[PDB]
Amino acid sequence: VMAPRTLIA
Amino acid sequence: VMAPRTLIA
Amino acid sequence: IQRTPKIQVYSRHPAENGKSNFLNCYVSGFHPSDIEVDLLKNGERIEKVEHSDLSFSKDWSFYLLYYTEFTPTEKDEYACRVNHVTLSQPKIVKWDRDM
Amino acid sequence: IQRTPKIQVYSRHPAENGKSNFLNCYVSGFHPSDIEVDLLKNGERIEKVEHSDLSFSKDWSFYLLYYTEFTPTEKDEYACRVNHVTLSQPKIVKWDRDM
Amino acid sequence: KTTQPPSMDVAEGRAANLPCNHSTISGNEYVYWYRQIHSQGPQYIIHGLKNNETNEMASLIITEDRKSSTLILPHATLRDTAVYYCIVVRSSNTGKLIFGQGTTLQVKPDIQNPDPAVYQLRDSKSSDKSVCLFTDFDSQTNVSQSKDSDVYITDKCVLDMRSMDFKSNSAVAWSNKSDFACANAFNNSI
Amino acid sequence: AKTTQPPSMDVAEGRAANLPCNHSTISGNEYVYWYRQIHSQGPQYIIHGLKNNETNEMASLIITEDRKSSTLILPHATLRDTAVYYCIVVRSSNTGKLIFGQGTTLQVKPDIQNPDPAVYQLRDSKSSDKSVCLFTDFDSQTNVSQSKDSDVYITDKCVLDMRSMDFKSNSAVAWSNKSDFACANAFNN
Amino acid sequence: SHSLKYFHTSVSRPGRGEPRFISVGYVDDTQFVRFDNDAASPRMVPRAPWMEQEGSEYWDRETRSARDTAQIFRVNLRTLRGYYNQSEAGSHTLQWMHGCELGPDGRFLRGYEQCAYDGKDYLTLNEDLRSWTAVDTAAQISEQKSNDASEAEHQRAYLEDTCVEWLHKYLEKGKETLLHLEPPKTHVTHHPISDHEATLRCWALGFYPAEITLTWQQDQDTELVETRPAGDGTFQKWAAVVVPSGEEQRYTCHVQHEGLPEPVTLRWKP
Amino acid sequence: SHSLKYFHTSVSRPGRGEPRFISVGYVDDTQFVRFDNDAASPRMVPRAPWMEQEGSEYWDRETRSARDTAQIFRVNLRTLRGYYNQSEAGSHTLQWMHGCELGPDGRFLRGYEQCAYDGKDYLTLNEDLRSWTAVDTAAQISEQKSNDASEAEHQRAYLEDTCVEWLHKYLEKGKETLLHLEPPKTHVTHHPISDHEATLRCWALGFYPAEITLTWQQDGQDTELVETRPAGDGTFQKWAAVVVPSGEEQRYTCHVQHEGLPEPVTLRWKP
Amino acid sequence: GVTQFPSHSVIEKGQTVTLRCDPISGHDNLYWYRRVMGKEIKFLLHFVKESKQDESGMPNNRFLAERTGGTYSTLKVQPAELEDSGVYFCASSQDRDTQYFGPGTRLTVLEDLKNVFPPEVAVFEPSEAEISHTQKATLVCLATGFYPDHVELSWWVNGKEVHSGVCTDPQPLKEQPALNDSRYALSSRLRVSATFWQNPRNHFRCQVQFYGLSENDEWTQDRAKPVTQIVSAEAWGRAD
Amino acid sequence: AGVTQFPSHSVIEKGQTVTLRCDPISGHDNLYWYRRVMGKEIKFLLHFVKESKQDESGMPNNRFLAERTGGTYSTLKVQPAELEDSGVYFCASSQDRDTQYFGPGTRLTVLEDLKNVFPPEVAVFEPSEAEISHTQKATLVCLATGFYPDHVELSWWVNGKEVHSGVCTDPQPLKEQPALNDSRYALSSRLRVSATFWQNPRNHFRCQVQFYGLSENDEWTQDRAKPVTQIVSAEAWGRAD
Repeated sequence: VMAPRTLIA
Repeated sequence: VMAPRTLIA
Repeated sequence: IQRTPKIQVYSRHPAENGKSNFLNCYVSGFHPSDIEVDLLKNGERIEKVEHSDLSFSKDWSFYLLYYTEFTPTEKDEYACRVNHVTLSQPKIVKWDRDM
Repeated sequence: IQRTPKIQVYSRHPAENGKSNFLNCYVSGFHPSDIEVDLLKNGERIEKVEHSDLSFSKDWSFYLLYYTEFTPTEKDEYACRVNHVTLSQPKIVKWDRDM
Repeated sequence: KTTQPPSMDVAEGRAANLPCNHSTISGNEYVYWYRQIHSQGPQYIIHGLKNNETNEMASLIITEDRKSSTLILPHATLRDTAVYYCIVVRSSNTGKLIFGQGTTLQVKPDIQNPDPAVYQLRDSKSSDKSVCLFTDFDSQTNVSQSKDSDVYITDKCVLDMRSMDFKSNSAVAWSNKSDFACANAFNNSI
Repeated sequence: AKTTQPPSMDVAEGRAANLPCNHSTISGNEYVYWYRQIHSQGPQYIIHGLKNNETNEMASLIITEDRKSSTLILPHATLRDTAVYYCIVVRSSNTGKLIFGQGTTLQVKPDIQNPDPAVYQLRDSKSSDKSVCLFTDFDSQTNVSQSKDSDVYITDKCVLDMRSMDFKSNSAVAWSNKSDFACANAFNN
Repeated sequence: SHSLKYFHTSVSRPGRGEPRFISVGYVDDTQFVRFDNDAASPRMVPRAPWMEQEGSEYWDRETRSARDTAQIFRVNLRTLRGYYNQSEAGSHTLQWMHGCELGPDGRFLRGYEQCAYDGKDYLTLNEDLRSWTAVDTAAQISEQKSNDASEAEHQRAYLEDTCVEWLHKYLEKGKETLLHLEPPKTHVTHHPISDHEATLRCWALGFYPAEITLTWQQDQDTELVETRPAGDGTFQKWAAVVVPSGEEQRYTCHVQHEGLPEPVTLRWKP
Repeated sequence: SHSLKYFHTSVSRPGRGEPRFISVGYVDDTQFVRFDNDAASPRMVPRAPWMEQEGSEYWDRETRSARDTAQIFRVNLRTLRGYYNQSEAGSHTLQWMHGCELGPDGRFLRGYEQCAYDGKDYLTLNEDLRSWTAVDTAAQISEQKSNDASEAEHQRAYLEDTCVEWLHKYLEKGKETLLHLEPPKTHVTHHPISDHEATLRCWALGFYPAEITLTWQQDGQDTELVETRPAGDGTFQKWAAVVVPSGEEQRYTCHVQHEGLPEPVTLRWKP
Repeated sequence: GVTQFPSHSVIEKGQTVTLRCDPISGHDNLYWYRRVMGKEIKFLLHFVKESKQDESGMPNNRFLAERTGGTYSTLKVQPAELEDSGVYFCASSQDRDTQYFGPGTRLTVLEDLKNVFPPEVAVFEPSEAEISHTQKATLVCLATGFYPDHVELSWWVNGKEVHSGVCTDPQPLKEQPALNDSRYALSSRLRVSATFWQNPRNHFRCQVQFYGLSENDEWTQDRAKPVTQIVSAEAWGRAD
Repeated sequence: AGVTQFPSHSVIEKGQTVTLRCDPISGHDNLYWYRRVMGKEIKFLLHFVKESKQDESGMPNNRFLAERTGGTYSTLKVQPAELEDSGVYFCASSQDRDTQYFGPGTRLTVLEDLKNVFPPEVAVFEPSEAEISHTQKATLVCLATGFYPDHVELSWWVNGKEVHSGVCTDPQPLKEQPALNDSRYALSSRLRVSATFWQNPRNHFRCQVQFYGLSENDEWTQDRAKPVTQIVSAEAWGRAD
C-alpha cells in the first residue's frame, strides 16, 4: 500500500 | 466664556 | 433660504440743526450675511462709517448697525444705501427726523 | 541534468535455434523518462513489443524492460534500436548469444 | 463511524470529560476534536493517533485498544458551552471533516444561593407592559413552553456581571392575548 | 504639576487595586481620565468622570466631594493588570490632548499557593557553554538582586502561566561567560 | 431673568480662502466680547468697558476656543456640502448659538444650543439637555456622532455649570452698567397725513433692557417698527395709528418697561 | 531482510495536457502493482499473480491515493517551475520514492522517503524520520511548509506502522513466490580477445532475489561486472568477466555467492 | 483568521448569488463546507493552491467554485434554489491537520421576497420589585415580526457596546410555530447595579442589525422595502 | 478593531529621511500623533479632525511634517532624521474625542553611524534533569546576545505553531558592558512544558528572534555581513535520554 499523503512543495 | 467644545457634524 | 433686509435710518439723539449727533442705519432680518450698507450725505457715500459686529436673532436672520458722527442741517440730505443678494437693485432709504 | 541510457540485449532462457523464447532489451540509467526502444529482426521493427512499467533506481535514473516472444534461428539477426534526448542519432545494439 | 453522547452537563470550574467511541478505527486513522460555539466557525481543539496528547486548550486520552477516546477541558467556563465534534480523519491529501451529531455541552453556572422570582418589566411607550422575567433560579431548574401558543416563553439564558462577580439565570415570557399575566406565565417550571 | 500619583504600588492578584491620584487645582470643566500602558505597547483608556462616581466593565472611578482627590479601583487584579497607570486631567476642549504624568507602576504579585524555590542549570544544544542558570518556582514576595559581578548577568523576575495545567512559576535567568562559574552561588542569599 | 448667550457665524468663500468666522457674546442685551478671524487681531477682544481689565490668561484662552471652533466649522462647512451634495463653487452659511438663563432667583433656569445650515434649523439640543433633534435626513448622520459621542454631556456641562458661573462673574464685573434699569423717555408725535387724515406716533427712547410693549388703545390695527439700537447701549421703538381728522384724544398709548414703576400712559399733547 | 518500496514519477508535457503520472510498487525485487494516468484504466491494478484476489475496497482506495498524489504533483511541477524561474515551454520531471525495511527479527529496520526535481535530489527525509534535508535554496521554502506541517509525522506513521503492516501481509499473500529462494544456474564462457590474451566470463542465471556476488580469483582481482538484468519472469541474470593469459585459464576460478545457495559455488572454464 | 463575505445573504429562487472567502495568508489549502437545513456540516470542495483537489461534496452543476488566483476563493450558485438555504463555512490550513474556519456566509433562498419583514424592537424597563428584592435591574429587549431569522442583537450603554451582565437567546422563537413562512422573535437581558439604573440618567440602547434586501432588488409592494438596516429601542435610567 | 501603524521598527543614520504611517479605526474623524523620546514621558504632537489639522502645538520643528489629505490614514515624515528624535511614535484615533484608541507604535532609532548595528546570536538551553524529576516540568531557556540597537521580538515555536501558554520573556533587555553607552544588548525567555511533552523526541522547539537593522538600501563596505532586518533562531529537540 503506497503513502496515502504526499508533500506539497 | 464661550462653549469650550463644539459639534463635529 | 434667503430673506430680504429691513432698513431703519434714524439719529441716536433727537435731531437738532446745530448739535453733534450720530446717524444710524440699522439693517436686520436678512440672509445670508453678505450685505452692502453705505451712509449718504447728499448722494455721496461716506468712507469712515463704523458698524456693529455680526449677530443674528432666534430665526437665524442677521442684523448690523451702521453709524457715523454727523451734525444735522436744514438743507443737508442723509440716506442709507443697502444692497443684498435679495435686492434686484440697491435700496436707498432717506432719513426723516420724524421716523 | 540528463544521463545516456545503457542497453543490454539478451534472451530470457539460454538460446536454442528451434525452441520458443523471449528477446529482452533492458535500457537503464537514463534521464529524463521519454525514450524510444524497438526490437529489430534483420533491421525491420517487430510489432507486439511489450515493456515493463516505468521505474527508477536510488540515483533517480530510470530503467525499462522491452521484450517480445521469439524463436531464435542460425541465420536470423536480432538487435535493439534505442533513441533518447541524449543520443544525437539512434543507438543500435546487436544480440550476441555469448554475452 | 464515531458515536458520542447527544448532550452532557458540567458545573463550571470542574473538568469536562467528553467521551467518544470509534471501535472501527485503523492505524492510519487519527482522532480529531473540533467544537462550534453557537453557529459561528468550527474551532480545532486537539487530535492524536495512539499516545496521549495535551495542548494549550485540552488533553486527548485514547484507550490502548484505540476504540474509545476522552477529551478533557481542565476547568470548564461559560465560554466552553458549545457542540463538541469527535471526528476520525484517515491520513489523506485533503483530510476532510465528517461532522457527527456531537455532544452539546452545557456549562452550568452554579448559583450557590439562588432566590427564584418572577418580575414584570414595563415598556418604554407603555400600557402593554408586554413582558415577564423569571430570574435568579438555580440552573438545575427547566423552563417548559406554554402549550397555549398565544404566549411565548424563551429558553433559560445565563448572564454574567463579571466585574461584580455575579451570574443570574433568566427566562423571558410575553403574550399579545387579552388574558395576560405572569406567575401563571412559567406554570410548568419544576 | 496637575496630577500626582505614587511612583509604584503592589497588589496580590485576586484582591482589588486602589490607585490614588491628587488634583487640588482642578476646575469644573476639567474631567479626570485614567489610561494605562501594559509594557511599551499602545496606551489603553480605562475610565473617566467629572464629579460623581462612575463604574464600567474594567474599573470604578471614585472622585471626592471636594474633587481634589480620585481613586481608580481594579475590582479583582489579574497578571494582565500589571502596567503603568496614568491619571490625566483633560479640560473640555475641541482636541482633549492627553498630558502623561510619571504614573503609578502596578506590580500584580502572582498568587503562588505552593512555592518550591530552586536553582537549576540548563545546558546548550551544541554545548560546552552550559552558560545559563534558572532560579524558578519561588514566591513573588522574593526580590532578585542585580549582578555586581559585571562578567555575570541576571534578568528581572518573569511570571509564567501554563493555564491548561492551571500553574504559575516565577523565573529569573543568570549566565556568565567567565566559564568556571556556579549557578547555586548566583542569586546571592 | 439674566442670560449669557453667544452667536457664532461661519461662511464659506470658495473664491477667497478659509471660511469667514465671527463670534459675539451677550450678557442680556449688552455685547461684551467678539472674535473675527478675517481681522487685524485673529483673537477674542473686549466690546464693553468692564471687560477691558480681564488680563492675558482670559483672552489667550477665549481666543483658543474661538480659533478651534472656527477650524472645526471649516470642516463642518465641507462635511454638510458633501451631505447635501452641493458644489464647491457655491458659498454656504453655518450658525451656532448657545445660552444659559438665570431664574427669578440666581439659579440656572434653562440652557439651549442649536446650529443652522443656510439659515434653517439643522440640529437642536432639546429641553432635557440630553437628546438632539435632527431637522433633516442629513442632520441624523451628524446626530449619530453627537449621540454616540455624548456631546449632550459636554454641552450640558457648559450650559449648567460654566455658563452660569461666568454669567454671575460678568453681572458682578459690569454691575455698575448691567444691573441698572433705564426706563423709556416717552412722547407722542402728530403729522397731518393730508387734511381729513392724520397719523399718531408713540415714541419710547433710551431704555435698557430692549424688552418693551408699546400698545395703542381706544376707549385697533397699529403700525410697529422692530425695536432698534440707539448706538450707545440703549434702545428705541415707536408704534403708530392712522386716526380720524380730530378725535386724537380718544387714542391713548400704553408703554410697559421693566425699568418703569408702573406702565406709563400717553396722549397727543397739542 | 525484506522491503516495500514504491516509485512515483510525474512528467510535465507543455504541448499536451496534465502531466504524465506513474506509480510502481515492489515487495523486495518483485513488482506487484502499478498506476498510470493517460491509460485505459485511470486506476491502480495488480502486476503479480498473488495480488489478483485483493477486493474492490483495496483497489478503490489505492486508486484514490495515486490519483490524489498525481493532482498534488500537477501543482508541484508548476510550483517548482516558479521557484527555479523556468519557462512553461520546457518539460520537467518530479520523482517521489518511499520504502520501509524489515529486519531478520521481522520488526521495522529502517524507512526512507525522498523527492527529486529533474533527476537531482530536492528534499530528503533524514534517518531519524523527523527532519528533512533541503538540497537547494528553493527546497528550503518547500521544507518550511513540510517542517511547519509535520509531514515528517505523517510519513513516519506510514513508514513505521502502515508500510510494515502491509509488507508483512504481501509476504504472506505471495509467500509461494516471494519467500522462495531460487539459486543461480552457473557456467563459464571463453572468447579469444586476440592470440596472447583470452576472456573468461562467469554466468549466473535464473536467481531470485537479485542480490548476488560474482568474484574472479586466481591462486596468489580486476573483474568486469554488468548491472544485474531482469530475465523477464521474476528471476535475474548477471555475469562477471576477467582478461587472462591465453592457455592459462585453469589458474582462474569464479566464486558465486547467493542467498539461495547452500554454500558459495566455485567454477572453472570447461575445457 | 479566515475572512468570508457576505456575513448574511437573502435571495429569490432563480437569482444568482456568489460567496467569497479570503484564507489566512500563506495557506496553500482552502476548503468549503456547508450546513444545509436539517443535516450537519458537510464538506463541499478542497483547493491545493489554484487547483481543485477534492470536489466530491459539490452538489450539482448549479454550484461553481473558483480560486484561480491561488489566494481568495469564489463560490457561485446559479440559479439559486430553496434547498440550498444553509450556512456556508470556508476554511484554510497550512498542514492540512488544523483547519481554520471563517465566520461563515449565511444564505437564505426565498420563494418570493414579499414575506421578508424587518424587526420591531422594544426595551422594557426594570421591575421596581426586582430593584428592592435584589440590588439589581434587569432590562429586557424584544425584537419581533422579523423574517428570515437574520438578526444580531447588541446592548449599548450611552455610546459604548456592553458585554458584561448581558445574555441574548441563541435561537429566536417562531411566533406561529406550526406555520412555515413564519416570522421570528428574539429577546435579550442587560442586568446592571440598581444604583447604575436608577442613580445616573444613563442611556440604554438595544441595537438589532437585520439583514434583508439590498437597494438593487425590486419591490412594488405598498409597504416599505425590507432592506438591511438597524432597528433600535432606547431607555433612560430613572431615580423616580 | 484597532489602530494600525507601520513600520513596527525603524533604525536609520542621522541625516536620512523616514516616514511613519498610521491607519485609524475606520469611521473615526479624529486622528492624533503622540511620542515618547528616550527619558521623557509620552507627549502630544498633532490632532487631525478629518483631512484638516486642528492642533499642531506639539510638533517639534520644520524637520517633522504630517499629512492626512485623504482624511483616513496619516503620514509623518522626519527629514532630515536627527539623534534626539529617537523614541516611540504612538498614533491614536477617537470619533468622540474622549476615548482615544492608540496603535502599537512605530519605534524609531536614529544612529550617528550604522557600523555599530549588530544582529543577535541566539541559543536554546535544554531543561535541567534535576527540574524534570523534582517538578515533572521542563523549562527551556532561550538567550539572544550581542544585538544593537534593542530592536528584537522573541517568539516560541513548538512544531511550526507559535506557543503562548507556559512562555514569558524579559520586558527590558540587559546591557552587556553595563557602564558603556553604545553597548550591545541581551534578552532571555523561558518556555515551560510538562516533563512528558519535553521527553518526547518527536517534539521540535524553536526560539525565533526577529531583529530590525539596515534595509538593502543602506550602504555598508565593512568586511563582516550587513546587519539587515532578519530572523535569527535556535532549535532544540525533546530527549527521552
